[PDB]
Amino acid sequence: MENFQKVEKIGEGTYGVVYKARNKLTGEVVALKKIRTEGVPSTAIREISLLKELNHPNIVKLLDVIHTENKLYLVFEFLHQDLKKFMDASALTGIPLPLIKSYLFQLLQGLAFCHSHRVLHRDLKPQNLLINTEGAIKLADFGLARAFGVPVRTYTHEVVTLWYRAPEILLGCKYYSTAVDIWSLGCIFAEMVTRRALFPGDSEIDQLFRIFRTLGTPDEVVWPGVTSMPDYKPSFPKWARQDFSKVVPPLDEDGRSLLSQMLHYDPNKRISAKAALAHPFFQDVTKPVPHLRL
Ligand SMILES: C=CCNc1nc(N)c(C(=O)c2cccc([N+](=O)[O-])c2)s1
Repeated sequence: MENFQKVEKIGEGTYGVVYKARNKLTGEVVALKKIRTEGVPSTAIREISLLKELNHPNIVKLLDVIHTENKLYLVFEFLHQDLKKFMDASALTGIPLPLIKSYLFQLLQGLAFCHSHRVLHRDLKPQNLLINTEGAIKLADFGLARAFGVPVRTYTHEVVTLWYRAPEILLGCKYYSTAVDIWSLGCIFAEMVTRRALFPGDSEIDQLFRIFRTLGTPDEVVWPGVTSMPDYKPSFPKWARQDFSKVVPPLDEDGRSLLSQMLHYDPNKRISAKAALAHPFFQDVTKPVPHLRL
């Protein structure tokens, strides 16, 4: 490219292909994301550009928004490995508890920061949580969903993971809140602990029913207004809530209580990132260094 040198394709992102690139004039290595047509919405460019101002140790920095030759690219700081790969790599022994606790703590800090700045992510998943050799973890892509109009599927004819989608989204609610990110993070927390996805749905209804079979089919008592959600159906099977100690064994009671507050059905009852940072679970949090194979 005119201003970069491709090092390799890193993967397929929500909004387009992502490459590990080298800046032609600086020599710096970055994550270059090509945004997948109409004419590159102007509202999106202005809105995304505002995100360049976000700076926090737990948020992947957006270095630039490049609009040239009528194509759009997002330039991000390049991190060492993603949480999906790290979890896969730690499958045999599992991620040590102190490291799980540290990552969760840092992710909540990133969420608290973004949410305090009126920015939501809406699509948190292991793939956009990036780690480095020093023990930090950062969230990438905050604010892109609101700015863009997340297409049903990628122009790559691939597949979109639904595993971390909040129930209000699955029920067709078109108004998002900070709670959708707490739900996703809760799902990720459970996955780090058990070494298996909490709700690995293969479709939206399967995703929804997997949640119902574990936490119980929601009703007006635990979630006022649920029966009026866009895609709610009175014909949904009525599953009883499962013993929560069966959900994420063998995590201790502080971890289980915090997780239960991150997974409340009613977005309004779901714990905020700020309040979660004060939960007793983090009383002994530290910052361990991960064993990363690059
Ligand atoms: C995976 C480690 C390489 N270093 C990276 N560094 C960054 N900043 C990456 C990303 O922001 C990212 C986020 C979601 C999906 C993909 N993606 O390529 O599909 C890439 S990836």
